[PDB]
Amino acid sequence: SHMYLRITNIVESSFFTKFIIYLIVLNTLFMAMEHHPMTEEFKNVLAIGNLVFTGIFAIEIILRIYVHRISFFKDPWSLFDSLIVTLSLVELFLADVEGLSVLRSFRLLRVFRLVTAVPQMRKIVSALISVIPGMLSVIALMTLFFYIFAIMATQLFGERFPEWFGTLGESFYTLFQVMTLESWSMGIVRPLMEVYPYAWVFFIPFIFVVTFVMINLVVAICVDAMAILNQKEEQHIIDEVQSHEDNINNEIIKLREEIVE
Amino acid sequence: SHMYLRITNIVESSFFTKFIIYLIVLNTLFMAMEHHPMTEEFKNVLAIGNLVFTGIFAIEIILRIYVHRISFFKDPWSLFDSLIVTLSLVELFLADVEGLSVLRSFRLLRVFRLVTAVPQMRKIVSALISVIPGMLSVIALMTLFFYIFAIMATQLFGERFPEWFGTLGESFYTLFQVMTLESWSMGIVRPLMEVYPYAWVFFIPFIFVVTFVMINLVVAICVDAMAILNQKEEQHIIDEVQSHEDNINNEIIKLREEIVEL
Repeated sequence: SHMYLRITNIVESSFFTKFIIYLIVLNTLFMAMEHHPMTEEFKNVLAIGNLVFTGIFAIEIILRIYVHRISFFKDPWSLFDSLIVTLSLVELFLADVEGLSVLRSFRLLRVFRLVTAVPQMRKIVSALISVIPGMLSVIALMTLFFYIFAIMATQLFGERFPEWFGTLGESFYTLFQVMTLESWSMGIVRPLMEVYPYAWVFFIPFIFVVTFVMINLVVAICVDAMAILNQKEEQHIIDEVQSHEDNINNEIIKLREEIVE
Repeated sequence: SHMYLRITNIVESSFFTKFIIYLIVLNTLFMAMEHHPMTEEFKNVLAIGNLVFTGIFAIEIILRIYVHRISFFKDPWSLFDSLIVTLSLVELFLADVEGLSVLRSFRLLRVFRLVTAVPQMRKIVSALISVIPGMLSVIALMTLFFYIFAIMATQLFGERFPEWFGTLGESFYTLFQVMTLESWSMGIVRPLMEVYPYAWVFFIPFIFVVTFVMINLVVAICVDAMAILNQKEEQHIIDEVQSHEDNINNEIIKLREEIVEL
């Protein structure tokens, strides 16, 4: 009845969203302080207060899901929000067994709401993400190069040196260490060159290849930031050229009308 | 009368600005040539010299302020200079006590005038800082990312390892170490993989977040420079269009005068 109208104008009110933003900031400030060597009982009270906070989010998403049943599951930010609140609810009733603390690892996810609640942050995050579909090709190529050099390295240097290059699921990790140019000389290559004295032939071309890709992956973004200004400049030129086209045509019509007399 | 006139002559004189410049240079050299332990008495001599220098700037900060009354406080540079000289004279009153090592720092803070006094350096620094308004939103987003990952990182790795991640006031520092790529493998992550086997999942996407935003920040500055150059290139072409019209509209008027003959 009129209660539906009350929902319809208080749910979509600005004050409600503002109060939820203040409450999320208070959640993060409350959960913020925890020095680990503590041994004090308010830790338990922390979990107590955590319970209270969780309930509020639950009612909020119910009071968000009642308005839209169809349109709510487009606009994919609210889907991500519902997934976070859902996993926070799922941790609440069920504890872990032993040594499988994954469940507890879900209840730290609730920090990320600070991205998906403030609207200005959502706008600037969309403005950041808006470049990557015109850049996905180079990412696929660099992943392909990691796969190729990983399968070469894990069978060249695999009898000896088992912890770095032994399997494949850690040879990816060692090649990602060598990509960012951290300790590839005093900690990776020069101990290999005491056993396999031609190892540099594998790692010195690699430092070339990926780093070429990296600077090209910068320059593409620079081009994508300099397509817009050139289009606006083209439009500002076209406007004045059209105005000069508009200027002479009236006196062309004057030359037309000064024929009959 | 004569007095205010001659003060106005000496203040805006080009010799006096250069005199202040060479004074700050010589004070900076006089504090610069301190080889530290000295094994001698002459440090007292040096302290005597410091007294002299303070008094000179004291006279200078009286002298300017005799001229203007409102034209100074609508200038952030002379505010900054007056603040620095005031803090040094506050140190001149009180004592550098050994139980409180704060007050040496205000004495050392005198060096930053060597930027603000040279007008060319003021011009170049003001040319630098003209970019960062309008670049502030990305910096606010980066601060938000640090706060999120620090909260998320304290309560996972903080149970053991109490000196890299023991509280927020050092976990922030360790995440700033992992940001600028220095020793994140052989000093941070790989001695965490002896205990927690799945630690890489927290630190490898972090490198994919912050680094991305960083180069995006660089691209912002590049955009800005080209924009100013385009504000030249868009103008001049349009000006030639004006020179394209003013001739032809002359002879168009020639069609307006022949009709009386027709």
